[PDB]
Amino acid sequence: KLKLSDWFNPFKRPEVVTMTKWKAPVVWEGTYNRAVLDNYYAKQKITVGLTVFAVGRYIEHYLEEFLTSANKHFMVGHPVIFYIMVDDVSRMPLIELGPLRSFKVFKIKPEKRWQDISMMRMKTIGEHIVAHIQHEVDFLFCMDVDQVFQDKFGVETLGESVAQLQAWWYKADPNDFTYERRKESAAYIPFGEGDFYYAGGLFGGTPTQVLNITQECFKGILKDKKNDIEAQWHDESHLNKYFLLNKPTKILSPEYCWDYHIGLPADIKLVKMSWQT
Ligand SMILES: O=c1ccn([C@@H]2O[C@H](COP(=O)(O)OP(=O)(O)O)[C@@H](O)[C@H]2O)c(=O)[nH]1
Ligand SMILES: [Mn+2]
Repeated sequence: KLKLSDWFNPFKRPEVVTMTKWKAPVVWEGTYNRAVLDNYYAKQKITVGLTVFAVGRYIEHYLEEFLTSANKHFMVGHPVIFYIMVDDVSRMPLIELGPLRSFKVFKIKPEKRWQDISMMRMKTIGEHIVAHIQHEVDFLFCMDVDQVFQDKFGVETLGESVAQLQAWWYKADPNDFTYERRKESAAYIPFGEGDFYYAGGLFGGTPTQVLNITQECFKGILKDKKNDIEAQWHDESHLNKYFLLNKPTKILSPEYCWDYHIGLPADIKLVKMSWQT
């Protein structure tokens, strides 16, 4: 019967925002107790999934590095299933997996625009959640293939609904975020409102919750297609709309998804994942 204080120490990081008004922890390096959590979740025999898509040139450029790194840093000490959606299985890189890692590969149709490739994920993930994932995992993360694990990315990140603070905006003012601002779009957020700017290529929660994230995001993607319109940052735009209405029970610091082009500020203590360079 886990308490927040059993594992979370917000005062270890006083220079940053460690909790939200709706009372969700923003998880920053130095704030979490991975050993206590590891013991608690292992006792419950939890299983964590991870979807990743790679279509076209993204297979040779990104997938090996994503999977190789995931194997060594993702939920170590816990059964993890990699869900790999590719258009061409014959180019799939062949990697040795360590203990408590397994996977299964699916063939997908390769969408024509790369914008649709990225946006179809929302449909595809939800179909998989219904078909199998709901039966297989207790928690699930969905991620861009053009990222790499740099260090441990563990059970401290688990919750009902998990969002990623986007690296370029965590410090910024809500009136400056790159939200979709055209009212003609489903992703629309008015000025004056919004809590954080979240990342498109990293989110998670229970299968139940991720089905809701994806279903609502794609409903708004479909609706935008029917008004001759396309959100600024596509699926990330709809994800931000969605998280404004349905607040995430957990937010991850930019340490969990850093862009090195920004440099390295004093805030970013130990990078767990960054963008492939
Ligand atoms: O040709 C493509 C285009 C996109 N993607 C997938 O769609 C995601 C989102 O695209 P991208 O990373 O290019 O978004 P960006 O990070 O540039 O905003 C990628 O991470 C891939 O998983 C892909 O596999 N092949
Ligand atoms: Mn990406």
